[PDB]
Amino acid sequence: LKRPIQRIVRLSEEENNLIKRKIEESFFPNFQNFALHLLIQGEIRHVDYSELNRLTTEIHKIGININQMARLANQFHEISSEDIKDLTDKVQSLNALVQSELNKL
Amino acid sequence: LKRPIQRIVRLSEEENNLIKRKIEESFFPNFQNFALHLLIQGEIRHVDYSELNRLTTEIHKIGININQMARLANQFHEISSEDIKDLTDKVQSLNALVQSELNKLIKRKDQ
Repeated sequence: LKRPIQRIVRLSEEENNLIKRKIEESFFPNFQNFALHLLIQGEIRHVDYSELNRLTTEIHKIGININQMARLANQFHEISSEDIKDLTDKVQSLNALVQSELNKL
Repeated sequence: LKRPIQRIVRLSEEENNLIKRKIEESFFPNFQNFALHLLIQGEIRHVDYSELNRLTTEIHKIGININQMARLANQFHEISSEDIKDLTDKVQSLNALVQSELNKLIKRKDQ
């Protein structure tokens, strides 16, 4: 025999009905030929979001500044109106760093 | 019995050896889980959202710190109640951007 190896795929009733539609929408007449082609041609794709790593790292160091401001405000229980608008500026600068490093992509 | 239907695929030894190498290259343990996904979806895509969640988690942390600050600032009459508002708006205006603009990225990656 040309193909003596037999592999089984087990299916639910709905999964089987999906398979039937895919066969009909395919170029192939029957399951054997549909499945053979797709198992051989289907290529696994790996996808990650490492292109954001540069942006994540620049946000992070803004983070550590805002973080130490917060630790200090909490240990001295004081905050000034100058600290508030200074925060606001750091916030609108994060808004800039985000649109910028994301258009770059 | 969750899966009471079986379909059979016949292979040559060389086609079967090719499929084994593919199953090893995927995140699926065995032929069942590999075929089921590939025959119904038509592709296998392993997506790692790790770096994207590291981004949104950092933005979340900054938001916590800012809220701690704004809240405290309510204890001081010299700090305008409507200048704390102007800091809290710009944090939600940044969350908005981060979320939408990152969905535009997840679409340009699911293609």
